[PDB]
Amino acid sequence: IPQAHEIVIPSYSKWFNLEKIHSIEVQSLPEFFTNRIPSKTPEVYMRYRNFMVNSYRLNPNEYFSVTTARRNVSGDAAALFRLHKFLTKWGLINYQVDSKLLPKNIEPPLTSQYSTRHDAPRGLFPFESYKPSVQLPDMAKLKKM
Amino acid sequence: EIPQAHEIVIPSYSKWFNLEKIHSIEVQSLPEFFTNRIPSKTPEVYMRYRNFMVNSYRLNPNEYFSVTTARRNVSGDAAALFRLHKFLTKWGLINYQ
Amino acid sequence: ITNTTTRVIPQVEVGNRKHYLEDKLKVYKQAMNETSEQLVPIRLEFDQDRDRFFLRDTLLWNKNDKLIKIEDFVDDMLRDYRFEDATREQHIDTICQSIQEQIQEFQGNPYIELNQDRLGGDDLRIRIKLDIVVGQNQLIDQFEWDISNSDNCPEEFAESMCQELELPGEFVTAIAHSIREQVHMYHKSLALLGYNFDGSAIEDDDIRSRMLPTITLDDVYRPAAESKIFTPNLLQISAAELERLDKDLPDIADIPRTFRTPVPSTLMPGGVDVGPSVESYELRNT
Amino acid sequence: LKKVKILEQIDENWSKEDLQKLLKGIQE
Amino acid sequence: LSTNLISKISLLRPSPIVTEQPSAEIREAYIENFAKGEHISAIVPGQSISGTLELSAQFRVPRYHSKNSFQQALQMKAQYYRGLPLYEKNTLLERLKQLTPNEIKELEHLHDAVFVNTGLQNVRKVRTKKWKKYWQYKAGIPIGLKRVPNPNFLGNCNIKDFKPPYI
Amino acid sequence: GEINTALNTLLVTSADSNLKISLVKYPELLDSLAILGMNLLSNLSQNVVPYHRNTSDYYYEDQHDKMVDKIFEKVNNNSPAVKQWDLLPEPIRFLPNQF
Repeated sequence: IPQAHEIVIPSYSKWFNLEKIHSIEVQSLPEFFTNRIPSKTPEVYMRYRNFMVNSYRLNPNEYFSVTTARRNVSGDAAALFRLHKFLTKWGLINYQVDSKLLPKNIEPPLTSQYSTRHDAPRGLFPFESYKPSVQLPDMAKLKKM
Repeated sequence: EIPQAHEIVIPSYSKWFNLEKIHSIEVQSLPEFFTNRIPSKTPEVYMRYRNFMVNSYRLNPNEYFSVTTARRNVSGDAAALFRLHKFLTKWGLINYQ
Repeated sequence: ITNTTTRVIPQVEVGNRKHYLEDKLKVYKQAMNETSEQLVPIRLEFDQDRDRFFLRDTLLWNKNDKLIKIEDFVDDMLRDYRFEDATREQHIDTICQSIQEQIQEFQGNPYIELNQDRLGGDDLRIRIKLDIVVGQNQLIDQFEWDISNSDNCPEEFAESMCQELELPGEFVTAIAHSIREQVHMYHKSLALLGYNFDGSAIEDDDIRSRMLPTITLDDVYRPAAESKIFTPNLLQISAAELERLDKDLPDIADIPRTFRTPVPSTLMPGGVDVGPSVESYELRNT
Repeated sequence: LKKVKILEQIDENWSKEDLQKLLKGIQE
Repeated sequence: LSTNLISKISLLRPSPIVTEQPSAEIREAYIENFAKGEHISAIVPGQSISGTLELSAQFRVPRYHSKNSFQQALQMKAQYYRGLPLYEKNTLLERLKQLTPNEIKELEHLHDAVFVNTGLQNVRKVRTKKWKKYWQYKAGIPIGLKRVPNPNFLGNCNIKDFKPPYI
Repeated sequence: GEINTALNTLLVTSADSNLKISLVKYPELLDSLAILGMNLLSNLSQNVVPYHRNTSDYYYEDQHDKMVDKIFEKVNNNSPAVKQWDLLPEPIRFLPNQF
């Protein structure tokens, strides 16, 4: 009945359940599961997961940022950043976004393919005389005689 | 990509300096990036800082690439960045011309 | 120049500074006894009154670093700011004593790092506000930051934010310095009131009102009018506002801004373009 | 005759076409 | 000269983008007095690019609820335009006849998270297009590619190419 | 070559008795001489040949995700230690060859 779109998950992340917590996430992100902090519960972690992934899936060619997250979900920013890195490593979010549209560092560009000359000191190279003769010697007189 | 718009000269004893490669003199001169004691000083961090400083000098070689701009543009403590910048300018390679 | 009358020239300097000669034994004596780092946020503010320089630069510094003499680093910094050689009646000693005081007050990451480390930390989420001016742009943004977690990396979050906003790079080293500043000025106010950092029992009135309440199931989405504060705004300001900003127990209510005097650098965003040019000219005219 | 078979130096880093282009380039 | 030899003879031998202070005399007078430690009359910012990243004076969190559609629900116990594709009239209406006001607060924030992500993506693209022209301008390249030259000029080195003796 | 042409240009100047080599103006030349003489004494008693080795001569040319990268070696097919070294080697005694 409702509209549907196309989503592409890589093959090694098929284990992801939108309504269940996987065993990978309890050994990757152990801060939500100590059952001692009341602000990091295993039921409020699903409210982060189903707000990151289920908002990225509505338009998969837009890079899901992290400033779009902590504007809304009102959690700790470092926990949302770690969860945003965890969901990007397994390719759940930010997968069908085209490369070169991903955010890149503002840095001076690469000077790797530059040609450099060298200041060599005075006595490094020897004095060279006797220009070598590239031309082959001719033996016409020897074979003529 | 930016085309080469300047003449670049490093001294002959700095022939070993090659990007994307870490020479033995860089290990024996700055050992704190290669003894795995602090997780914020890895050789990837060292390669990032060194490539940043060398790429940033070679855009305008007539300018003295100060320590303070390198400190203001990459995130790290001032002591290690100062030591890496003084090691780099010790071997030519930056502020040579 | 080598083609000369055979003198001995020891260490022809680049610019006006002698080359830094290392020790190479204290470097190995320090790099092998290298347990922790303990970065220190350092703030430098000076005015035209009571001082002559302005020098609004902010930097991190390793507290466990015993290699670099601090007066040598300050003397290198003043030469990098193109101060002329009368730079001792506008003392390097004043800046050196300010930096010497600011690393002595740094009590370190407390028992959240020293004695115990609960994996995941505590509920101590603080309201970080920042206000950064670079060139004619002003970044104003607030968020929440768990001060009770040891594996919270400020630099890895600052690079993440400047990745999304495409910020030049002064914001990379200003956001992380602001995090390191405000987290330390909350940790110091906690440690001076005897907090006993393992059992929480916060028990105060100025703090426990700055701390944020526990996120419930319902409060996992913030209200819409409350959302418009927690969003990064990069405002543009003109010359009048830029001139207005040019003049105007730790106090956790006075959160300072990060204006910086520009370094005399050609390429880098955030610095004035004085000095040697991009083109290589000399202009001998007739 | 005892001819020098120069194109039998085809060790895996180089190849016969590489040696041929090398000789033709040095002659060029 | 014979064509049996002519084919073999050549065979055997083949032979408004920056925001600095554009006056190049106030920047120098600023540093000439800055080394003394004095302010000046005019202002000088650091160099940058133009453009403002202005959020929250832009796309807001939408208002899908009424003025009392939550407290009354509390009493009764209850292709793309910007980032979302335009739905048909009949298909979306039965979809919004399915949902509950426990999920309206979810839907508002989901659509705001789409809007802010698109409004950051396009500005990020424009910002990369500006920085790629900043770095070319600050390095002597013009765009999009009696003077006396210094030794750090492209082609005016002092280290002349020494030739080998066989050449 | 950079070592030998430095050594010869030091030997000509130091024996000249008109050109002074003062270490007040530069005290790190002597440390380079002494560390070079240390490292040449080291590989002479062990008969190691420097300056023309067939080794690569280059070192390692190339968080909360290190456990994720550990199990990434599990669900794709579906902590390094510290180092210790010194600046200078053994004086030449306390070597197994030297008794």
